[PDB]
Amino acid sequence: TLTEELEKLEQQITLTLQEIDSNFAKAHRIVTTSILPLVEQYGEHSRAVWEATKFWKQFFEASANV
Amino acid sequence: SYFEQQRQALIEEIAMNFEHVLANINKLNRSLEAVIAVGNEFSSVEALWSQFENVMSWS
Repeated sequence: TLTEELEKLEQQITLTLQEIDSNFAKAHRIVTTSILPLVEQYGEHSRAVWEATKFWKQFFEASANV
Repeated sequence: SYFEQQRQALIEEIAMNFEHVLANINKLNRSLEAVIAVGNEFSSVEALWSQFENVMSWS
């Protein structure tokens, strides 16, 4: 009973450790999956928006510069 | 000198209408100057949209 529970909980600990590793790696996969290309696309479209603002900003600069 | 008397009276009549028109144009010229004085807000505005049309032939 004593050594029984010892080995049992020891195996539970090892299993739980492997489970933690699995969840951890799952989060790792999620980030490495497509989050980086997603934000790259976001920044790309944002860059396009800056090209949009590149025109009208000139007029505001002109207003400041008379 | 009858026609000379007519000449004198008629040149004076001409002078009357002449000066009359002078006074008219003077009050009018004041209106003109006032109009343009109110209208001089088109320097920077015109320059702004001049830059607009300039950048149309830029990109």
